Parts: sequence; C-alpha cells; structure tokens
Amino acid sequence: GQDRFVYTCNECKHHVETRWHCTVCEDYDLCINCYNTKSHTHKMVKWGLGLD
Ligand SMILES: [Zn+2]
Ligand SMILES: [Zn+2]
Repeated sequence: GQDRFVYTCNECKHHVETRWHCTVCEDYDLCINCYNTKSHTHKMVKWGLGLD
C-alpha cells in the first residue's frame, strides 16, 4: 500500500511513513522492524520519508 508520504506494513496491516516493499508480491509491505525480523528475502524496493 502507498500514499505520497504514507505506506503500510503488510505484517502489522497498519500505516508506516517508511516501508520495505515486495516487487514480487502484490505491493506487499513491511515496516523496518518487520523487515528486520520477518526476513522477507524477495526482490523488494524501499520508500522512506521519516525513519529510513
Ligand atoms: Zn514478498
Ligand atoms: Zn511491521
């Protein structure tokens, strides 16, 4: 999910201002903490606006 400065963590299914985003999955996302632990190993991108 995305907005011009908002995003989601598809692991929290809550909003984030900075996400890791799977370009494999259908616009799947992870906040920093989830990316750091949930070990999503796929071809991603990152969009960030506050806590990169
Ligand atoms: Zn993925
Ligand atoms: Zn998360």
